[PDB]
Amino acid sequence: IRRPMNAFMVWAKDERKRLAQQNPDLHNAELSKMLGKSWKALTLAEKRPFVEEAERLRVQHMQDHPNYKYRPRR
DNA sequence: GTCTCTATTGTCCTGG
DNA sequence: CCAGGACAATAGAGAC
Repeated sequence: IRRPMNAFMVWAKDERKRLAQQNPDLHNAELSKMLGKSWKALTLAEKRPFVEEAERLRVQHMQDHPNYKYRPRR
């Protein structure tokens, strides 16, 4: 079972694809640095619809898998 | 040609 | 309790 996407991941999910099109040149690491930078520049109001999407997902996740404990490793 | 790393934020879990 | 990890998506770039 894979963890549900947080706000960033949801926004990033598309934006990276976006950034990769406008910049096929740039490596992915760099894409990650840029997404990071412009997330922080995104206002909370701006981020809202994404938080809201990340929640629909978290809820939906809850339905699909009731017995899910997040289990990391070491 | 086939693995591993990369770098980000947010959210959860777990060793002192 | 709390500071430091895990792992969510992602696909091309280096290593061998």
